[PDB]
Amino acid sequence: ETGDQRFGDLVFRQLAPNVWQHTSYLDMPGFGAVASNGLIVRDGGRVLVVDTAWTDDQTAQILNWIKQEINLPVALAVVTHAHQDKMGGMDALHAAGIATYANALSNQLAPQEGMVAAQHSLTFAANGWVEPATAPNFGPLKVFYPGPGHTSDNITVGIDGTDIAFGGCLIRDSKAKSLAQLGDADTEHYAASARAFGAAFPKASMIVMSHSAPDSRAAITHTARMADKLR
Amino acid sequence: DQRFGDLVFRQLAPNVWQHTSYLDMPGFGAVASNGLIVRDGGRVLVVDTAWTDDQTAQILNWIKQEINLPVALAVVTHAHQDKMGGMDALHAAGIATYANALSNQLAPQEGMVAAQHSLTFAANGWVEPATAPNFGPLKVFYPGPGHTSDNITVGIDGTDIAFGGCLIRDSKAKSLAQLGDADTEHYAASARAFGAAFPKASMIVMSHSAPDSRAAITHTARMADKLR
Amino acid sequence: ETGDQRFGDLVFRQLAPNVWQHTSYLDMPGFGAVASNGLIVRDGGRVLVVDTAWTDDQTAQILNWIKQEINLPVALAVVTHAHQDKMGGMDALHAAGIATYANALSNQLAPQEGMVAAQHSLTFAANGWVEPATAPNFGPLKVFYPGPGHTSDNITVGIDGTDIAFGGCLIRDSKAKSLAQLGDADTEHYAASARAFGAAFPKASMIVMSHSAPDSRAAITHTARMADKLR
Ligand SMILES: [Cl-]
Ligand code: NA
Ligand SMILES: [Zn+2]
Ligand SMILES: [Zn+2]
Ligand SMILES: [Zn+2]
Ligand SMILES: [Zn+2]
Ligand SMILES: [Zn+2]
Ligand SMILES: [Zn+2]
Repeated sequence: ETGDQRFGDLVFRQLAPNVWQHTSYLDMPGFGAVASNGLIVRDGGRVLVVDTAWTDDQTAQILNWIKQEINLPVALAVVTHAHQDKMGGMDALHAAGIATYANALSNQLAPQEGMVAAQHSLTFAANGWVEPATAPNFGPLKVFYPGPGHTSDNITVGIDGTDIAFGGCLIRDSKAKSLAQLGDADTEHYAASARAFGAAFPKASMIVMSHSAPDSRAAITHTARMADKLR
Repeated sequence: DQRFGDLVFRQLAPNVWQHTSYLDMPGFGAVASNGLIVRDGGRVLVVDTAWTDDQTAQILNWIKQEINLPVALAVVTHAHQDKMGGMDALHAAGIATYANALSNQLAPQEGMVAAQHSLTFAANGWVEPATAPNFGPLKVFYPGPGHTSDNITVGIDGTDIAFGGCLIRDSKAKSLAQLGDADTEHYAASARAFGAAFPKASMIVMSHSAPDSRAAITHTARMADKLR
Repeated sequence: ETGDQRFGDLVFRQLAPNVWQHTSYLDMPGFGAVASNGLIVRDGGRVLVVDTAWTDDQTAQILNWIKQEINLPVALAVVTHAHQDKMGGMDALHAAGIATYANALSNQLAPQEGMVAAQHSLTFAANGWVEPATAPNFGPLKVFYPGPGHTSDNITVGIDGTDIAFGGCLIRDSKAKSLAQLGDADTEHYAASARAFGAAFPKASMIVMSHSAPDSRAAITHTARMADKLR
C-alpha cells in the first residue's frame, strides 16, 4: 500500500513526522498471516519503541529498520501486555541494550506465558496514570492503565505533541465484528476500560491499535459498545 | 463460635480470629463471607470488611470488647461487596485502609469506597514493602488474576494460616462460582502461586468456605484447570 | 473383626508379635468410609511406622495408641507414596519429633499434591532396592521400589524376620474387580511392577495392602492379571 514500507517481512508506516507504526505477521491455522502493530517514536536524539514484534528475529528487523531509516539509538521500549504479539521479541531488545518497561503485572505473567519479562516494572496510581518514578525519562510517552479488558494487564500510551494514542489490543477498529477476546479478558470491566482510555486521551484523533489499521475515535466508542454486549 | 450482633467470630489461633457476616443474595439466600482479625502486640489488624458498614462496625465493636486494642490498619483483598462493603465504617473509625491499587481503581465502578492507600506489587507477586508500612505478620501476595483481576492474598507470619480470600474454594466445592470479571486463563496458575507463596501453611482460610487443609488449594487449581 | 482394637476413629489389628496394621477411614459422602491401612513395627526398644493416616488428627491417634499400648518411642516413619491416605498426616509425625522418610519422587510430588514432604529422601538402585545410605537404621524394614504402577513413586516394604510384606496401594485385594487406577497410574508397567514386588519378597506369605485386609500371595498374581488387562 501507498505509504507502507516493506522491510524483510515487516511493514512500516509513517503516521507523523516522528511516529511510525511497525507491523509484523505470525502464521496461524485457519487465518494465515496475522498482523500485530506497534509504534516507533523519534524523541529528539533517541528512539522509543512501543511493543515488540511476534518474535525475536522480527524484533531485530525493527531495530535494523530504525538504524536504516532513523539512525538514532533506541533508548527504551514499553510493552503493553503479556501476549506474544507484544512481548515476543523481548530478547532482541535486551540483546541490543535497550531498557524495557512493562506493567508489573505483565512482568509477573510473562514467565507463565513463555515470554521474557521486561527489565523494569511500571506501577500505576489508583487513577490509572503511571507512577512517574517507574517510567523515568519517557519523553512524550504518557502511559495509562485503563483497567482490565483485553487482559488484566493491558496498558495504553499517548504520544505528547501528536494526535496519536495507542490502545494496543484493548481497542478494535470501528468495523470489527468481534473483540477477539479470550479467557484472560475481563468482560465485566472491558467496556469501562475502553471508555477510560478514551477519557485519558480525549484529544487524540488517530487511534492506533494492534490488530487494525489506525482509525478515528469511532474505534473507541465501537469497542466499548461491543464490550457492553459482553457484560 | 462467638457472636456480636449479626457477626460470628471463630478463634483460629491464639492471635487470629475469623469474622463471618451474611448477606441475602437474590436466589442463593444467606451468603456467608469470612475475613480475619489478627492481634499483633499492642494493635489489631483486619483483613476484609463485612458486607456492609453496619456489619463492619460490629466487627470493630467486638474487637474493642474482646481484644481492647486499637485497630491499626485494614487490608481488603479485592473490589467486591463482601470484601470492601464496609470501607466507610473503617474510615469513620480512623483506621488506615489498604487495597491493591487496581482494587482502588475498580472500586468506583463496583460501587465501593476506595481504600485510602494503594498497595503495589513486585513482578514476583510480593507486595512492595514501602506500600505496606507496619503490616507486622501480614505477608501480602498478589497471585495473579483469577477470581478477579485484583485479588490479593495474605499469610500470617508465625501461624499455620494463609488467607486465599475468594480465590480459593474448599476441597468439597463443586465449582469456582466465578463471574465475568474472573480470569479463567490464569485462575489455576494463580491458585498454585498462592500455594507456593505460603508453602508451609496448613490452615487455608477463604471467603466462602470454612477453613480447610491445603486440599482446598489443589482442588481449586484442578477446578480452574477445567475452565481454561 | 474379632481381635481388632479401636482407638478413636482408628482400628488396630495385631498381625505378628511385633507388627500391627493401623486402619484409618476417610468419609466419602454418599459412599461411606474408605479404609487405608499402614503398619506399626516394634524393633527392640523403638517403633517404626509405615504410612500415616488420612489426616494429622488420625495420625496423632496412631501415635497415642502406640504410646498407650506399646509404650516405646517412634524412631522413624516411612511413607509409600504421595497420596493423602499415605502422607496426609506428615505434620503430626513432625510435631512429635519423628524422623520421616519417603521416595525422593514422593517428596517432589508432595507440594503439588497438597502434602507435606518427608524430611528425608530415599533413592533406589537400578534393581529397585533402596540405597542403604538413604535408609539408615531401618532395622527390619526392607524397602523396595518395584517400578511404576499405582503411581510413579510407589514403594513397598518387607519386614525382616516375619512373613509380612507391605504392597501399599500397588497390590489390591485378590477379590478386587478393578485396579482403581487413576491418571497417575502407569498402566504399561503396572503388571511388571506388581510381579517385581512378588519377586523381591519371594517368601512373604502375608501381603498387607492399603485398601483391603491382609491377603495371601494370590493378591499379587491377581493384581498383575488385572493389570495385564490394561496394557
Ligand atoms: Cl501470547
Ligand atoms: Na500433614
Ligand atoms: Zn493480547
Ligand atoms: Zn494482540
Ligand atoms: Zn469477589
Ligand atoms: Zn467473595
Ligand atoms: Zn495412592
Ligand atoms: Zn491408597
